[PDB]
Amino acid sequence: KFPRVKNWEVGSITYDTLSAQAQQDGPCTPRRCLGSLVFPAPEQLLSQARDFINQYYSSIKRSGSQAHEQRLQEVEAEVAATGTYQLRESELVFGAKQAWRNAPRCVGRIQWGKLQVFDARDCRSAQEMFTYICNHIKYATNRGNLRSAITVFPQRCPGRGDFRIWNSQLVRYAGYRQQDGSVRGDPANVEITELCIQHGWTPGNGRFDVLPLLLQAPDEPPELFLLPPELVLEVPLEHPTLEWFAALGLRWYALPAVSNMLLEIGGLEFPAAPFSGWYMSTEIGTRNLCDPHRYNILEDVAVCMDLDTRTTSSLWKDKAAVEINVAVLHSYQLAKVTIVDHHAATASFMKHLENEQKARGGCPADWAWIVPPISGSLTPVFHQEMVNYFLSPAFRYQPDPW
Amino acid sequence: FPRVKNWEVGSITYDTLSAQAQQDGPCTPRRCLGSLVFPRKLAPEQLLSQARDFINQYYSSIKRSGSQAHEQRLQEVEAEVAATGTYQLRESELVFGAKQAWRNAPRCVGRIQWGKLQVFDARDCRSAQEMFTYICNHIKYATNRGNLRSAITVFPQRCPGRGDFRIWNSQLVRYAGYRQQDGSVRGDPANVEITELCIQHGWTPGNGRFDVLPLLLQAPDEPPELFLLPPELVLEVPLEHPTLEWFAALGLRWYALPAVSNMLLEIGGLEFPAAPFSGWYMSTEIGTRNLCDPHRYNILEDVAVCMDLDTRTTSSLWKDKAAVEINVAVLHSYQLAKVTIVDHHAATASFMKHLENEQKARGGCPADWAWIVPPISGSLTPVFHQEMVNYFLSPAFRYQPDPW
Ligand code: HEM
Ligand code: HEM
Ligand SMILES: Cc1cc(N)nc(CCc2cc(F)cc(CC[C@@H]3C[C@H](F)CN3)c2)c1
Ligand SMILES: Cc1cc(N)nc(CCc2cc(F)cc(CC[C@@H]3C[C@H](F)CN3)c2)c1
Ligand SMILES: Cc1cc(N)nc(CCc2cc(F)cc(CC[C@@H]3C[C@H](F)CN3)c2)c1
Ligand SMILES: C[C@H](O)[C@H](O)[C@H]1CNc2nc(N)[nH]c(=O)c2N1
Ligand SMILES: [Cl-]
Ligand SMILES: [Cl-]
Ligand SMILES: [Cl-]
Ligand SMILES: [Gd]
Ligand SMILES: [Zn+2]
Ligand SMILES: [Zn+2]
Ligand SMILES: [Zn+2]
Repeated sequence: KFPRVKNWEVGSITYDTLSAQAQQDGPCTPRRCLGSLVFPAPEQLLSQARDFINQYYSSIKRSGSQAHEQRLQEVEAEVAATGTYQLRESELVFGAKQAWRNAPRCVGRIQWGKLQVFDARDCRSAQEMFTYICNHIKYATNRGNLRSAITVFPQRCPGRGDFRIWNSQLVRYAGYRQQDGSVRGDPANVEITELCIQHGWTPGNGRFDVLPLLLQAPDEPPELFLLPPELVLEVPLEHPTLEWFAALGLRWYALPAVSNMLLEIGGLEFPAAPFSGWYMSTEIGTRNLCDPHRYNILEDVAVCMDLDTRTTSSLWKDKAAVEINVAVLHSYQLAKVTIVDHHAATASFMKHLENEQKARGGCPADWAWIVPPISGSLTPVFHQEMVNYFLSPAFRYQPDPW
Repeated sequence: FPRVKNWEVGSITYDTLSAQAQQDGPCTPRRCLGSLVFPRKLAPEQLLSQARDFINQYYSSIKRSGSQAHEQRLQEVEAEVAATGTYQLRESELVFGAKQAWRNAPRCVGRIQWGKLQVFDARDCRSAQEMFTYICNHIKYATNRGNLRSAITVFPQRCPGRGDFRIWNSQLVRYAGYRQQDGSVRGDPANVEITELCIQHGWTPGNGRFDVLPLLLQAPDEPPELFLLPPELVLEVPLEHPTLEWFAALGLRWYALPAVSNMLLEIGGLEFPAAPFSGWYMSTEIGTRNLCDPHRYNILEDVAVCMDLDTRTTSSLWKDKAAVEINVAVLHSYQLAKVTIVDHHAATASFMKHLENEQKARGGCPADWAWIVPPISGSLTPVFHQEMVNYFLSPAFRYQPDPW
């Protein structure tokens, strides 16, 4: 009574036995599938803890031993005395890697074991927080040879407010409302841009203005910090055989670093745990630049390419989009900044799926997000059936602190 | 009532129709199985309950619920089943149920046309040679010398005891696939099995990679006999590219008429195991799926070689470039031959229009995001950023076991 899982390109079949351990409930019922939706005490804290502790001791091939019963005994003791408990550093590193490994919308998970974990649980203020973040950005960027990392700030605890990063990513471009009712810059960042303005930030008027950080220390208003310009590596976009493309003035940043997700580890919650990797070329080329509700350059490129934009049957959109993706890959390589194309990315995810079936008996995966947004069926994940479910440790969405 | 958002426009609706879904799918709160190709996995009291539901909405959709012939039609079905254990549909109900089953098909992107469907009633047929006639009429009326017209031919329903009408081919028009001396295929690998059956039931195999298969038609209880489609009834399109003159020399073609012939049509608790339907192609079905899938004709690297694309590295996006040109060639060829076809941008925008229509008429529309989104340029279409609810409504097309 585990689902059978077939790859239709190759004929392979597997059964997802891991989905039986799913430690939460999604939005789907037997009546109706909702897989496509973007947004799907002392005693329950104990069972999440116990399960996580059991997980940690399995991966160190020491389950059911002395140390295991001891650590299980310590935790309930501490939840009795304090209502919560503290992770050992090795548990935190393991918990943070498992969270990534468990993330169903991440096609990058072949890398989940190479994860640099920064322990900032001793963080005291918004100023210390900022220093940790610049240290993350510096390490992760590594002058173009990008490295995966995560910085863990102190956990939610009774008595104190949360540490929160208000920015959805550490590096984002401003989006300014215009006189045409429009947006100058990035329309997805209009709200945080208006929050930065009303917290003292003096805005620019360009299209690639890097936003300041809004950092919230517990029970403190958010404080504004400017990223030093030398810290944010950017890549100017040019096309290898379309020379007028460099005159569009387009840039993107090197480091994708998600900063508004909640990391959950054995019942403990970390509302601030930014993590960073490296880009897959379609996130920039296809989503960031071509989404109509983003930078929306697709017609401008196609017009410049002297394509026939009157009729859809000329496939001008598909043609413009492909060259924009080509320009992004060429540009990042010319600048020596790590980037993976959607063909290499999805081929390695398939290797991740086979590695995960042998170790855990399955792999949580959200097909609508794993398949790339152009050339879907040209990649090997298209023809692969996938099972989506929530394991813990996990990264979860959380409401905006404003 | 699930909230459903469109993330490119920001608009919000609620799907009230979903709650009126009955036959449960494969998902649970514990795990989503939306990506599976086969969800459902394949005392006449329950015939009456499906029959009365079907008659009720038949009478709702024409304002004539409460008083009138609506009362009287409910009694006739009652008596019909109490007498015979089954029942027969009025020709208007059969027409209505076929349009509903198309309208309810969650994977169909071309449902804006759901109201314009020619329904040939083939229920009074009792012969495989007769089936061949009906199929050949359908193909002629559907093809229409290239000006394609949606159509379905409804063969007799499954009756309790005694056999079943069935079409063994997956579609009415299929190319052969010939195994070799190394296990590779000449022609269409998707059809290596049914080609094997045609050979063992009589067919002399053919030349190469675009041989139209013979039909395999099964009258109830009798074995499937072969039938040979007359070549002038099978309109094909030789694929050329407008500016890549060598593309014609590749010798690729495709047929005009996509006609599915292995699905079961369910109306009012009745089942029609043979009910072949047809429409016209969306261009990516041919160029991207049939020609470019690795387990299909797999021509992608051949086209890239001739375009002198850097096949040494994936980062050149050579697969994306070749695929777009193959889709361009399909579109150009079909238009030159004046065979109805629709590109995936025109189709998905027609579907968004369908969704709004269906919002106002029924409070939503069942849609399968995985299949509605085209297989190239997905996020460039307006359906990509549209959240969608998948559920099962009746009437419906359903998968069924293969007759072997
Ligand atoms: C280093 C290479 C990485 C690559 C190539 C990568 C790629 C991606 C992509 C492409 C997506 C979805 C966006 C899309 O569909 O276009 C995604 C989602 C995600 N990734 Fe990865 N990622 C990487 C590193 C990481 C790391 C280091 C973590 C956590 C420690 C992580 C956690 C996540 C999460 C939680 C999501 C879902 C985000 C959401 O739902 O908003 N990823 N990743
Ligand atoms: C009129 C033009 C039509 C177009 C453009 C069209 C397009 C499509 C497409 C693109 C798919 C999914 C296959 C893919 O995306 O590669 C599909 C599936 C489907 N269509 Fe439509 N179709 C049309 C007519 C019809 C008609 C007339 C019927 C029935 C009366 C129908 C019933 C279905 C069904 C049942 C499926 C699901 C097939 C399956 O699950 O195997 N379609 N259609
Ligand atoms: C570490 C990392 C590396 C990488 N290379 N890529 C990513 C994913 C970035 C990404 C992609 C998306 F497609 C959408 C988002 C945010 C959308 C979600 C949806 C909810 F609204 C909250 N934020 C973020 C993360
Ligand atoms: C009338 C019509 C028009 C059109 N334009 N397109 C179609 C769909 C053709 C099609 C496309 C697919 F992508 C897959 C299938 C069959 C899939 C499942 C797998 C099972 F084996 C049985 N059917 C059929 C039908
Ligand atoms: C149906 C669907 C499928 C899919 N595969 N993908 C999407 C887009 C998901 C997405 C990606 C993003 F990158 C950003 C958003 C908007 C969410 C944030 C949260 C705040 F509200 C501001 N916008 C949504 C939608
Ligand atoms: C595994 C995956 O769900 C399956 O291959 C589906 C995905 N979406 C599809 N979409 C279309 N249009 N046609 C298909 O055959 C498929 N196959
Ligand atoms: Cl991004
Ligand atoms: Cl112009
Ligand atoms: Cl087909
Ligand atoms: Gd040039
Ligand atoms: Zn589901
Ligand atoms: Zn998008
Ligand atoms: Zn395919």
